[PDB]
Amino acid sequence: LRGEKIMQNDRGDVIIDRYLTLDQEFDRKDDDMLLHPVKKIIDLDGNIQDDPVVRGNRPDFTMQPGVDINGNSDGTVDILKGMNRLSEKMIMALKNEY
Amino acid sequence: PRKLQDLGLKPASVDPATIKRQKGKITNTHMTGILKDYSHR
Amino acid sequence: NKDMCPICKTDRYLSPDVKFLVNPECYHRICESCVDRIFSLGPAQCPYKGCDKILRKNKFKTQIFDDVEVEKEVDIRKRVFNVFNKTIDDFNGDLVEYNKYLEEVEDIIYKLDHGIDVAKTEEKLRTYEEL
Amino acid sequence: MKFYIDDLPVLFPYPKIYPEQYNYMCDIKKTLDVGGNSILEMPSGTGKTVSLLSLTIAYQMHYPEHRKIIYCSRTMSEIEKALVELENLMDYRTKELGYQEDFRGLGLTSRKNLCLHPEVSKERKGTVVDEKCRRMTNGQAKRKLEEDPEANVELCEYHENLYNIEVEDYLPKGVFSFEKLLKYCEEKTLCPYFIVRRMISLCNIIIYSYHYLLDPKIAERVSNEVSKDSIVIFDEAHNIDNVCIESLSLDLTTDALRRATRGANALDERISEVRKVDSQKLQDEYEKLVQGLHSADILTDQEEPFVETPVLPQDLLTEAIPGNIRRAEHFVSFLKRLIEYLKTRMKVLHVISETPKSFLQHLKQLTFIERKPLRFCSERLSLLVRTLEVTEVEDFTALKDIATFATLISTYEEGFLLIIEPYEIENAAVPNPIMRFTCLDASIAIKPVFERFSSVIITSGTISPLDMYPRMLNFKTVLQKSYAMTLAKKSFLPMIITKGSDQVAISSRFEIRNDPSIVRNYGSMLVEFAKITPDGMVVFFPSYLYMESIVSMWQTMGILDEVWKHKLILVETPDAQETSLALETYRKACSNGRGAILLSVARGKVSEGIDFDHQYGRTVLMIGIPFQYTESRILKARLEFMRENYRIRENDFLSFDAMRHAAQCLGRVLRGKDDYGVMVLADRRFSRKRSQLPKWIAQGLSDADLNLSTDMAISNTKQFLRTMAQPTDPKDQEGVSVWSYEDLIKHQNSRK
Ligand code: SF4
Ligand SMILES: [Zn+2]
Ligand SMILES: [Zn+2]
Repeated sequence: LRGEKIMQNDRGDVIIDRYLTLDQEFDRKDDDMLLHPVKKIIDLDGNIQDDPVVRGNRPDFTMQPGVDINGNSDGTVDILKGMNRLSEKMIMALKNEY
Repeated sequence: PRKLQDLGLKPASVDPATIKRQKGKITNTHMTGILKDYSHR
Repeated sequence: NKDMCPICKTDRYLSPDVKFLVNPECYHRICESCVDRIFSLGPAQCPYKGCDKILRKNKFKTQIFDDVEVEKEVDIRKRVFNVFNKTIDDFNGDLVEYNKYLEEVEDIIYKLDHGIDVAKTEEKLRTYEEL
Repeated sequence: MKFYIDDLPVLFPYPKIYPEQYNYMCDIKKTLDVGGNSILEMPSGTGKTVSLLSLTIAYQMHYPEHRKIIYCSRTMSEIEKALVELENLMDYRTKELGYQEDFRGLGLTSRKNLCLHPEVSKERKGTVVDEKCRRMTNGQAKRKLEEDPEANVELCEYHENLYNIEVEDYLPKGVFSFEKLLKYCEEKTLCPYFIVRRMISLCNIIIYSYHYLLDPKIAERVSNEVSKDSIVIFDEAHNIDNVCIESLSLDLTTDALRRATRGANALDERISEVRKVDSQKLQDEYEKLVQGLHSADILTDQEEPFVETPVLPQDLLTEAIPGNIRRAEHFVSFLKRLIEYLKTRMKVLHVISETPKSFLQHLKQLTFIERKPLRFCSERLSLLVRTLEVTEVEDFTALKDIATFATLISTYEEGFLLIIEPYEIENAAVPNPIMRFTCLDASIAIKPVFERFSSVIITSGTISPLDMYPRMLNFKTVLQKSYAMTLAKKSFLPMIITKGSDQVAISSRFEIRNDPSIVRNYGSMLVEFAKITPDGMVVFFPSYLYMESIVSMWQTMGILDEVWKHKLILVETPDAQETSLALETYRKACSNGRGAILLSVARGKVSEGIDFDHQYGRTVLMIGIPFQYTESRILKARLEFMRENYRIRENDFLSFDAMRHAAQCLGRVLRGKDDYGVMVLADRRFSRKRSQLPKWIAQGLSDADLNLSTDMAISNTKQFLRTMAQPTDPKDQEGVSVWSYEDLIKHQNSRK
C-alpha cells in the first residue's frame, strides 16, 4: 500500500497476508470506479488506434516495461499504477455528493 | 564428473580437489583503563 | 517421433551427438548410428514398420526444412526444374505462353507430389529430357 | 478583425493580432501564390493553427481556383483541436459576411474512433473493429439476406440508414468536429466513419493524420478522393521522418511464423472443403485471373482487400498473375514453402544484415521462388480469401504478415535492409529470434506526396534546423525561415542545469542510471522545483525504462515522500487509457489548486500532441537529453545509410534527433503571450546544444544559464515566477507585441 516493491525475502505477517489477494480484487473494482470515456482532446487511446494497421519495428527494450531473465514483469509498473490510482482516488473523492 | 562432462551430460557434482577450504615505551599511564581503541573513525 | 530415432530409441539427452538424416525415397527420419549398421554392407529395406522400399546409404542427406511435406515438394520441384526449365525470353516475351508453361509445370509438380498420375507424368518427365 | 493582404481579404477571428501571425500569414500567401514548398517555424506562444486556417480558408474563398485544403497533423487529438479552431473561424466568418457560405470541413480517422454500434465499439483493438464492421458492411450479409430472409447474418442500422439518403445530404453544411459529428450521427443513427469517407471528395478542407497520407495501407483509398490542386499543410512535422519509415517496415517473430503455418494449413483445408461441394467459385476466380484482372477489377467498391497493399501504388506491377500462384493449391504450396524458408532463417546464431537482393537470391536457391510471384503475394491472398467465403478470418490473420513481408522485400531493394537477430531481448534466458525489415530512407514514403501536390507548407513550432529536412527528405523549398517572438517582457525562462547543489555532474546516460549520486541529484532537483512550482510540473525522461528504474530508486530513497506533500504524482503508463485517465486527473489537480506533478517519457504518447499550457504547465523538467538506444541494429543501419547518401554525420543526426524531441516538449507550455513557464534542461551535455535549439528558444537562453547548479536554478525560478505574477503594463505591449487594426494598417504603410 505504501507503493514499495515487495521483497520475497521479507517474512511479513501471516494474518494480514490473507488479504493480499482480496486487495488484488479491490484494485480491479477501483479501476472500473475510475474508468470512463475521455474527451477526444486528450484521448491518447485514439492516437494509437488512429491507424489500426501500423506495422513497423518493435521498440527497443528501453521503450518497454522492464522484465527479468525469465521474461516476466519486474514489478515496477505496479507501483507506478499504485501511486497513479492513489492520486486518482484522492481527486475523485473530492467530487463527492456534498 | 569429468567422464560425464566428456559425453555431453551435465554433471551435478564437482571433483573434491577443487573445494578450496577457506612500539614500546608508553608516556601517560594514569589513564590505565579509559582509552578505548577508536583506531578507525 | 520428437527427438529420438524411432528405430533405436536413442534420445538426444543421453546421446547429444545424435544426428538425424532423411532419404528422399520415403522421407523417414533415422539417426546416423542406425544408418551405418543397417546399410554399410549394402542395400537393404528401410527399417520402418510398414515401409518396404529399398534404399542405399549413399542417398541419405540432411533435412533442410522442419516440415517433411515441404521437403518432398521442394525436392520434386528441384527434379522437375532440372528438366522443365525455360525463361521469359524463351517465348520471345510472350507472357501468355510463359504463364501457361509455368502453370503446366506446377500441375506436373502437384501430380508428382500427391501421386495422382505417377506413370504418365513420370514418362513425360523422361520424354522431355530428350527434347 | 478584417484586414487586407496585397489583394486577398482575410477575416481574423480575433480583434487583436500578433506581429508574428501577420508575418506568418504573409509568408504563407507568398508561397501559395509563387508555388512550391516552404518550411515555416513559428513559436509556440503564438497562435499558429488559427493563422493557417484564417489565411488558407480566405485564399480558397476569394480566388477563382477555389483550391481545396489538406490539413495533416501527427495524432488524432490534434485533428480535434484543428477542427475546433476551424469551427471558431467559420462561425466568425458567418457573422461578419452575413451568411453561411457553402463550406464543408470534416475530420477523418479509423472506425474505432467513430463506431456507434453497441456491440462492435466495445473492442480493445482496431483490427477486430474493422473485421466486424466489414462482416456487416462488405455486402455478403445483404446479398444473403436478399436471397433468403431467414439467414441469421446481421447488419449495422447505421450503415443501412445511409442508403436511404444521398451523399450530398449526409451532413448539413458547415464544419463538423468529431465531438459534434458523433452527436449528430447518434440522433439519426448513421455511421460517422462511412459519412466522412464518402464526403472527402466534397470537403473544402479535410483534416487527417500523417498515417493517412504516407502509409500505403490506409492512404491509397483516401488519396484517390482528394483533389490534385489542393493546399497541403504539414502541421507539427518535426518528426515526420519517423512516420515515413514505419510505413514500409515490418517485424517477424518465431510466434508469427508458427501461427502462419497453422493459417496456411487451415487455408488448404478450407480450399479442399470448398472444392468438394462448391467448386464453381474457384474456376470463376481462375478464369478472371487468366484474363489479367486484379483486385481492383474483381472486388466491388463496397468490399476491401483482405491484405492491405503494403507498397506504394506506383510500384505495383500491372501485368497478369505470373501463373505459378494462379491456382489455389499452387499458391498455398508457394505460401507454405515461403514460410518454411523464413523459419529456417530464424535459427542464426549471430546478427545478420542483408540487402533484399541477397535474401531473394538465397530464397531462389534453397527453394525456387522467384521475385515476380513474390510481388503478387498480397494481391493474390486477398483474392483467394475473398472467393473462399471465410466468414471468420481469425485463423488467416497471421498470413497477412507473411503476405506483407513477401510484397515488400520483392518490391524495394535500395534504402531497405533485413536484420535477423537471435536476441530480441538480450536479457533473456532463452533466445527469441526476430526478423526486422527496416526502411532506411525516409523519402521513399514521402516521394509521391511532394510530386502529386504542387504547394506544400511544412510548419511546426520546433522544426529546426530547417536545412536538414530537405536533406533528409528529398524536396526543395522556395523559402525556409523561423520567426522570433516579439514578446515585450520575457515570458519563458529557459535554463540548463549541468550539476547538482553539490556541484557533481548530472547526466541521464543509461549505463549509469543506477548511480546513487546522479539518482539523488535528480531527485533533489525534482523535489526543490515541486516546492516553488505553483500548479503544474511536467517531467520528461529519455526513455520509459530509465523512468521506471529511477522512480523505483526514488521510492527507496524516500524522495517521493517529499514530493507527495506538495503535489499529486501522476505517471505515464504503457496502457493508453490509463495514461489518459492520468492526464484527466493531472489537469483536475492543477485547476483546483491541489498541485500535481506528471512524470512522462520524452518520446512517448504524452509528448506527441498533449499541451501543458497556463496552469497545466508552469515548469518543464527535461531529465537528460532524449537520446535513442545507440546499440540498436535498426538505428545503426539508418545512421550508416544517411552518412553515405546524404553525408550526415552519425553524431550530428543523433544530436539532431535528441534535440528535436527535447525542444518538442519545451514548446508545449506556451499558448499565448500571457503564458509563462520555466524550461530547465537537466544534463551536462545540454550545455553545448544551445545553437541546436529552436531560434525562439535559443534567443531566450542566456549565457549565464548555459551551465547552472540546482540551487542557482531554483533562485532564478523563484525570482522569475514572482516577476511574472505582476500586472503587465498595457502600454508596454500596446503596439509592439499585440496589434489592433490601426496598428496593422500602420505596419502595411511603412513597409510599402
Ligand atoms: S458501419 Fe460504422 S457504426 Fe456500423 S460497425 Fe461499421 S464502423 Fe461501426
Ligand atoms: Zn537410431
Ligand atoms: Zn522407409
